[PDB]
Amino acid sequence: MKRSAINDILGHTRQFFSQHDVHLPPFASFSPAQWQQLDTAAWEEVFDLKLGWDVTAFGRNNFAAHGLTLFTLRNGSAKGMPYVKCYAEKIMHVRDAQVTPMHFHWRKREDIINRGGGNLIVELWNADSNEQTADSDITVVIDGCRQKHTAGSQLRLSPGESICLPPGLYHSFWAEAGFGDVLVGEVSSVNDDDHDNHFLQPLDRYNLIDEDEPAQLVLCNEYRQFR
Amino acid sequence: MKRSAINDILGHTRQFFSQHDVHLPPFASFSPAQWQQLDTAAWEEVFDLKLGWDVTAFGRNNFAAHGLTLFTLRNGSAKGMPYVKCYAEKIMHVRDAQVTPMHFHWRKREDIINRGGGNLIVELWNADSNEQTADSDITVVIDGCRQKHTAGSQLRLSPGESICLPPGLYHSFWAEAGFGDVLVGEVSSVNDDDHDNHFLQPLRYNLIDEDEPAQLVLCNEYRQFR
Ligand SMILES: OC[C@H]1O[C@](O)(CO)[C@@H](O)[C@@H]1O
Ligand SMILES: OC[C@H]1O[C@](O)(CO)[C@@H](O)[C@@H]1O
Ligand SMILES: [Mn+2]
Ligand SMILES: [Mn+2]
Repeated sequence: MKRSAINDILGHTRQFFSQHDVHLPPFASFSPAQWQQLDTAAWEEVFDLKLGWDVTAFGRNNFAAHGLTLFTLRNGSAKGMPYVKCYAEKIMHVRDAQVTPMHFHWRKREDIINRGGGNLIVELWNADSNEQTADSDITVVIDGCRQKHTAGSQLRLSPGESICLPPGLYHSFWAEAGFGDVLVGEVSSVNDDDHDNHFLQPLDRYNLIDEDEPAQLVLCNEYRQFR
Repeated sequence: MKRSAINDILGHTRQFFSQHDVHLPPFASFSPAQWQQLDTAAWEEVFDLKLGWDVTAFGRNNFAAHGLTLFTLRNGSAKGMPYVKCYAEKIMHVRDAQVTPMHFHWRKREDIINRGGGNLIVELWNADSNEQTADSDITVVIDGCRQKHTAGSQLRLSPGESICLPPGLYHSFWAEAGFGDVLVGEVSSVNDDDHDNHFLQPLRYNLIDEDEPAQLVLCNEYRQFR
């Protein structure tokens, strides 16, 4: 991905968030220059837990088809130390027909929430012992309602609705094509994108960046030179 | 507390949520009749974990001065079983200058989030050995920024901002007078209002006068529906 495309994607996403009356903490708008002037001792949690912006094309080269834009609002340490918080929250922008590829988490339990806009389609499979998709029925809770469904069921979450995905449950999601971008909330146990994502297909969760123009914002995986 | 006032409060809060592009799950709008027709086996989690509406005057007689309106969206079991989820989420309506009294939690750690509207003022004190307010400095993290402040500090959360409150940290909050109602988010570890709230001034309870039919069911009155 080009830095220019990342600037453009983030600019559009901030607008989409504003459109839905979503408000972000001040650090969401810090320029790289502003990050450079911070007291690094006070901001360790941001750097350590990778709070902030995340843009990915999932190791492929068509963001519009396979991609996700996220902001990590809060989090705890993967092991529990030194940040004891057991919970994390993200706010995300899923563009019309944009797909997050099939994956499960080893540890993280997450509630994926349609906070507004279009319709979020979520496809679910149990994992078998080979870590492939199994043919067994899935059992999930959608807003406190427990239900069983066929392997590979595609479930529609309308605005307001949420599904709890336990660890080991394979999920893929997209904004239903033509029904508009979706504002997705995720409230979960601690998030660890370095180690806690198992994609059905082998793929890189972060992208390398073609620095073709100056960065307007800093991504959550690139703080290292600001700490 | 009159059901008519509860009906009204909830009606206004639903509009406020809607004006802030907040969308609630289907069960947020179930009438008592609809609750009566649910498959009780499929909905146990709602009942057991007290998901849904909560309206409180904190056992006092002036909702406008001391009160809160909440909707518990998700939760887990106080003791980790049988609902293993470690996290909870509420969305709340804090009316202009309406106060939530000083309290701490034994167990719950919570991020209090200004999701929109006016400004939220949060007052903070460490709890003493005797569960009184201590004079020690407080150490808090506001959106990943760690800072130390004096006992009893009043901190302003503008829309977008959030503060993490560890267990045992006394807190009280209100919408800054004149800046308007605040939409408050709460993302936390498991919520248990039955056992996990210690108010500085102990709470003393209201019952509901059913002067009109209830439009909605509160999270503390599921008893009849399971
Ligand atoms: O790529 C894995 C990504 O998918 C999510 O779990 C959403 O299901 C994100 O929180 C995570 O960063
Ligand atoms: O009743 C005590 C109330 O105070 C809060 O913790 C807000 O800080 C609510 O989550 C809880 O219901
Ligand atoms: Mn996931
Ligand atoms: Mn509290």
